[PDB]
Amino acid sequence: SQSAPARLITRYRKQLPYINFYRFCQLLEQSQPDQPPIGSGWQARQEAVRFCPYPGMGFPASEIKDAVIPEESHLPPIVHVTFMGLYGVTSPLPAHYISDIAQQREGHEAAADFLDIFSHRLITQYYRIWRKYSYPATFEAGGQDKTSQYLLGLARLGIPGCAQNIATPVSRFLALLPLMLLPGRTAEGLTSLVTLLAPGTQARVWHHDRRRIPLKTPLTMRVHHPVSLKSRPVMGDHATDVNGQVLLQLSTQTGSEVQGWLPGGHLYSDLLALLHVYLGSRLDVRLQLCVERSLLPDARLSCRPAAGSPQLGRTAVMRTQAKIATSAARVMTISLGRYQRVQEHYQRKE
Amino acid sequence: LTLRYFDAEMRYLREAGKAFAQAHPDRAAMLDLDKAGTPDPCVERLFEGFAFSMGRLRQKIDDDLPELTESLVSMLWPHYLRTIPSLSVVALTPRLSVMKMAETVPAGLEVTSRPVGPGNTVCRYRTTRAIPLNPLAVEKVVMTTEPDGRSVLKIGFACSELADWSQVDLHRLSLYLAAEAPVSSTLHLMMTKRLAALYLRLPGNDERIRIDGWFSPGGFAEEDRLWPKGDSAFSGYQLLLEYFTFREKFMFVHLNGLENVSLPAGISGFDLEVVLSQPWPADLPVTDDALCLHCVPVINLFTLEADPLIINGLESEYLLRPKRLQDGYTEIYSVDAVTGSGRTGSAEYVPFTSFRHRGGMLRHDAPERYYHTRVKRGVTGMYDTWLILGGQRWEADRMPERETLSLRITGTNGQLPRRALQSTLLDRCEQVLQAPVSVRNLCKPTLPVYPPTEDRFHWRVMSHLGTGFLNMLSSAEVLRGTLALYNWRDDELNHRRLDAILAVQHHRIQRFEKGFLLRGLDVEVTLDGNGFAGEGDIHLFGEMLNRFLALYADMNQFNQLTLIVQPEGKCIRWKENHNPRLP
Amino acid sequence: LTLRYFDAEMRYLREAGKAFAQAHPDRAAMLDLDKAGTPDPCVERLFEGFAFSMGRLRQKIDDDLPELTESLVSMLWPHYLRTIPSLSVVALTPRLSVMKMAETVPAGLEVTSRPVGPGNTVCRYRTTRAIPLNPLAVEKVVMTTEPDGRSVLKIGFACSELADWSQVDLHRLSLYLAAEAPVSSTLHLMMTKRLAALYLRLPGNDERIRIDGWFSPGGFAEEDRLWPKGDSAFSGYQLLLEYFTFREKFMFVHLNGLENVSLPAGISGFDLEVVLSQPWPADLPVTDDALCLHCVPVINLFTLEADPLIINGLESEYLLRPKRLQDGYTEIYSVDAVTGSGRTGSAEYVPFTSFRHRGGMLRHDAPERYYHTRVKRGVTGMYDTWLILGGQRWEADRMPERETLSLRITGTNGQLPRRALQSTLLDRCEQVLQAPVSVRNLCKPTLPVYPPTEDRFHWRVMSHLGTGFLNMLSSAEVLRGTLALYNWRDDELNHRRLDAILAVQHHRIQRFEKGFLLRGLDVEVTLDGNGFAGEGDIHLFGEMLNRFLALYADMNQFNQLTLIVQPEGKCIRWKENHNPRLPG
Amino acid sequence: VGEEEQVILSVLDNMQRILNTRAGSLKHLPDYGLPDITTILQGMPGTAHQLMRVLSDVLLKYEPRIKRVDVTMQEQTQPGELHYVIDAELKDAGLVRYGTTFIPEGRVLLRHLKQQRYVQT
Repeated sequence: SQSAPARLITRYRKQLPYINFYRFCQLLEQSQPDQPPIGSGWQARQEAVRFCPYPGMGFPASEIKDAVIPEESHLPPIVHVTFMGLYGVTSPLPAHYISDIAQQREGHEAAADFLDIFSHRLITQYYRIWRKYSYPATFEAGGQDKTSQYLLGLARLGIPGCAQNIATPVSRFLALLPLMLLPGRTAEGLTSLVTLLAPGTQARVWHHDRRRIPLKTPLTMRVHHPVSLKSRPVMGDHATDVNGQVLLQLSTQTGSEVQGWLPGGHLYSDLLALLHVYLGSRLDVRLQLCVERSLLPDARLSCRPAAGSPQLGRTAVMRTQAKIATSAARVMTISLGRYQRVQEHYQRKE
Repeated sequence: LTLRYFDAEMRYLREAGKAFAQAHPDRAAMLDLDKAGTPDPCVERLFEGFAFSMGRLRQKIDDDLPELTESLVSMLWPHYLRTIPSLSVVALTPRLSVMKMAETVPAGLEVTSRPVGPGNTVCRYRTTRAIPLNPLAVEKVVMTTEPDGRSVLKIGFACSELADWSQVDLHRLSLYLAAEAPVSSTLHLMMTKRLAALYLRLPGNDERIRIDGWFSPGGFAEEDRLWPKGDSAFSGYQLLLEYFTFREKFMFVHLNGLENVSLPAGISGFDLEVVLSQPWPADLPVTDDALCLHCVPVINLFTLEADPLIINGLESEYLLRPKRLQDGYTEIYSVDAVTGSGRTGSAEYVPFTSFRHRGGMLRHDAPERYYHTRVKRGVTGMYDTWLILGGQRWEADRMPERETLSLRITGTNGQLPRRALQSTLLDRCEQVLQAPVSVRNLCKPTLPVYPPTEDRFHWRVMSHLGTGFLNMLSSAEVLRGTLALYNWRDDELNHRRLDAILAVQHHRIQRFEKGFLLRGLDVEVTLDGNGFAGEGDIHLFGEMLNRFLALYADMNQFNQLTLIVQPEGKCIRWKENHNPRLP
Repeated sequence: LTLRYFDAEMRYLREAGKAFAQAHPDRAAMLDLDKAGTPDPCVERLFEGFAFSMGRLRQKIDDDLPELTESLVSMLWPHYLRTIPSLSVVALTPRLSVMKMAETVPAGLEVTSRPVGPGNTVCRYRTTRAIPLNPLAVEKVVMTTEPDGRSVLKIGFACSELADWSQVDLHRLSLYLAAEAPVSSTLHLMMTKRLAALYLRLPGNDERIRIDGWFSPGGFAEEDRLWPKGDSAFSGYQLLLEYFTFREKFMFVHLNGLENVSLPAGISGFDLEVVLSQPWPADLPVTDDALCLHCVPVINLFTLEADPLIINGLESEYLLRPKRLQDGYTEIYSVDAVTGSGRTGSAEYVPFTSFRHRGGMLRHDAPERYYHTRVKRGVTGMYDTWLILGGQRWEADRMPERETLSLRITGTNGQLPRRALQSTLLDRCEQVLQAPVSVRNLCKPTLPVYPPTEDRFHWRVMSHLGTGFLNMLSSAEVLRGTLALYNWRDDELNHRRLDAILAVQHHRIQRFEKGFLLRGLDVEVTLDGNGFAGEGDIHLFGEMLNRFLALYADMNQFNQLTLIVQPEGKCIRWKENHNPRLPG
Repeated sequence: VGEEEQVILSVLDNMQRILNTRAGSLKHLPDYGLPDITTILQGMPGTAHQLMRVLSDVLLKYEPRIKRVDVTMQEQTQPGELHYVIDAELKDAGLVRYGTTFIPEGRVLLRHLKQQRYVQT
């Protein structure tokens, strides 16, 4: 752009004798990042790019102290550091091209532009290795889940192609990466799942609960004569299934976080980070908070009725101090059903 | 392509110079060259070629970055798949003077001594697990409808009056469906009609043959894109993939002991009445080329063992041998596998085990004379590979005095298309072929085929795949993947096959003695590409054994597939797939 | 050097001569190399050797980053490019005259140190670790042999406020001792087999407590050898031996009894405490190797300090050495905390792993923050010298020489002579500590553990650990999937301890108290192998106590641990009170 | 013979550069150049023969454009002091497409270059 020398070399022209080129060419792409002249498409179309006046220097890395940018011939790069910069330069010129320049004379000053056509395109990709291609520590590449670094060093957890149904898009690996890797596990990681997403919030997990109904279609409290069997089922009409509906409580103190844990705030964040990320169909997670006396509205109109079920919070009209309580429930993170029906056909005779 | 990145730079240099010799100050001298005109071999050949190497190699590496840690599918090992030979078709075999005989045919029959080509040679190649045969072949295969209108088939009255069938034991005599399955409902119906068989009634009037033990028919192995789907469903293949056609499970086809209520002169009946309740379409014709007796597959696997010209120095020898550097083998022939060597100095120096055998930490707990194989690619223009390989502790001892190291080297050959082979029998077994054997070469062979390495996605997308990670999947996640990754002969027929799929969702099964967090899923779709109820069961059948495998890292996982046949249909298959414990 | 440089050139010469020329007949229909011949000028000779000399250095830079990105991305799951400091157990003794409400306030401490090498001295990290009380006394105990193999201690002291000071913290004084290798582990093995302690009272000085309402057990292990692997199955935010060490987290058998002493009156404490079930084996010396108060072993941590220096350009690399690093401090630790005085934001710093997404996707009020370093060598005399690089859209444009910059960093010291010394000088821990103390360097300081994983082929297995699934099937896994973390020290003792035979998997159902079906599994590990270690009875006990805590592998599992020896007489089970609230 | 002049000029420049580069001098290519030790100049070993071969070899390796080649050395003992010049006469043919020389017929043009060798003090 016109703006890139106009931002860099016209304003901040005091560090050019002591500038790092790796720093410099980074700040070039940060200078025009929106539709950048993307350096990967260099393999056909350096025409209409207008890159920096680096070539002709013969420099090693971060040696760029010379800095001359014209404005007129529709291209910045016109640099020939003469008698220095012998970057691989070994021998004199051959016979026919000296006769083309006649005779290694001041016409070489208009010939080095052609002659440096290779060293133009080489130090491009030499930089491209160092900063974007295979170095970047996932810290220079530093993208917004776009970089091939992220897609390589993230897919080992096992999310390629699965961009379906992820509302807050896949970026919160950054804590969960070792913890999502040990298989069939665990209990501890859910506390980290809280600690990332909101500070100051403390929690404990109880391993089992008295889960109830599931209502069964044969009632069987009348005996059979023809087919009456015993072994396991001792019950009446409702059953309790303990077996994997683990239970969580939370501990905050700041009403911002408390109204950050309203239905509306950050409650939907954990609801996403479970049901497609870490648990899926293993379990069901029951939620609860225990806080102080009341932070409560009134019974008015259309849509904020439910803190789940419970509603209180105007009976305190009198007392000057308070007490703690438990807050409410939030439902299991579930995914279930029956689809409808019964079938017609069969598998195989072997 | 190698020519692709070549063609990038061939554009690039000219588009550089057209901006230069126009107005830019190298037109002080080279405008005098291009007005006079310089498409020179002096300048334009060599200098473009000089830029072309760097526009090839560094460009091609940095475009893709084929990192080293992508070589760990090696320790997962299905990955011998990356060079699949030509599917030589099922071969055929006639009678040989049927009189009191029972054939006994070992495998390893080299065939096709005839088909040399223009720049092509004769290809010798092997069979896989040849079968003792029994001399009889009925020659009329006729659809016949009943007075009650039910299309039935023909009797076994071929060679019963000539041979000692009391001496010949008839159990499980297979037959792969012949060239009427090109009507691509023939193998569909005729197999799925045998999902609904009834018994048999034959008139022969020859008190010779009273057996049981009805066989597996077949004819799946025509296909080879449905086939790798059934391949990785038995991770457990680790030795059986080494000739790689695995005819041990036979692609399950059963009919049980089918009882001949055999009848006297004139009376008969070979019913399959349950599917035969719906007999053939009028556009399903009959043809006397459902002739299927001795259909045995061969693959394009050639053999040799080159000269031990080894070793001096270090591991960098990679076996360019004059049997392969023989010219007709130079041009096309390559190497598939390298087995069984390391017999120099003593009888046991560095056997070919330790390249794969070690799979963990106690490397210092390892005795000496051990091994590793590394690999490469080869020549630009072909799929060639080269194998720098060496020892583990004796090269750390540095004595190149080990010479008589053996070689067991298998390989195959490339070609050019528009081939059509020349079928002959090359070799005959001793004292068994009373008369010789003709070869019919039932269909056309396929090509060599190679996996997609052309994508960091489509390379690492399998590196995920083989896990217990299926926790939520939908129909976008399946049709996109990785069913495409098992499809390397990628046809528009195949494109019509995969793209049927529409809707996938999960629900949760809860029958119990005790709790049983269980589940089971549902998908089946449109009636066109994989639309025959034969192939609607067959391509289904390759899928189910995949779907059973990835089941659980915890016992709360449980799969059963119901499947909605057409937009108007219904089907379930499975039985509940209770894996034994898999943490 | 120049050989593989020249090897690159001569590879490329033959490549571009024949493999890149003659293998393209369709582009031999567009470019010829051979039949055109050489040009007249010296124009081929320069440009082949120029273009290929460029690919030389490009080859060489390509031969760098597989040693770098592989070294870095494999630091994200595991955290094992570190080192370990040295350590040895601390013992302290206050003045007995100052016992009058001698409640230990273990907040701010020191270590004691020693001149070493070129006059170098030590500053180990102190413990701030909790000690509730100093004791009354430990006495010169005698393992008093009895009709049932019993062998008693003796403790007791009275100059103080023991109706009120013991009223503070007798209660869960989960307070141990330590001893030697065949010796203490034997007493662990009896801690699972203690009888009623029928005569339960300390002798000598119960004039002033007069009340025994509280019961206080003990328990301890050698916290150097095994405990890294138990301190290796956890999350990604904890210090190596600064989390696990000072945290009361360990699996210690603090078996606590309740029995009233039966004694003659006038005996201020009866001298049996030690009722047991087993014959105490002989060929074992008896002594007072039983210390009441002695704090945990602790390591080197300095608190390194320097000047914040802000230059635009310094952010790319700067690789600073602080002041006293140059004064002979041979090592630092990684970067602890960065702050400073900025302009818009006064100070904003977030570590790069825990980045809370301005550049990610949470996008609310947690700004652009970089904090990231390497440890990359190039060092004249060591193998690590590097300082950070972190830089994004902050204000280095208008303030190139000013930013929020103020740091925190600790350190250690590596290049040191092999001297096993006493922690003698700098006894000035005692400054909070209204009573002065005594200082006992109790055991040998170790060596700093920095031979990590050395060659690359092992990090392949370290990456295999994920997809190659859990080492809990067939015991080829538990052979292999056992870390070489023990092999970092390379005790051949431990190398013989890895003689593990086939684990056999089962499952079951346990009925609960309140009558519910609960899932159980059943591993069946077989030891098989005698001359496992010194004592099977010692080692398998102290070894199962390790290995069962490393059995966190699901959430709704009642555990399973049944150790089966070779059929040499017995089979040892393990189970705990795994409850809807808490595991046992 | 403008093309011939261009080829002779090209060869002269190339020859001068190679002569200047002493054989060992160029680090990148130790092979490049001609061995022309001062000692050879000081005194005559029958140097003409060996020098001719050395030159021929370098030319063959270094300049592929030349086809027909003939090198003759005339040693002038008469020169003394920093002198004792060697006359190098190079007869040449151009392989190049024009190839205007004796063996490449092209136009028949035997190009030649004459140089004198000196010693470094």
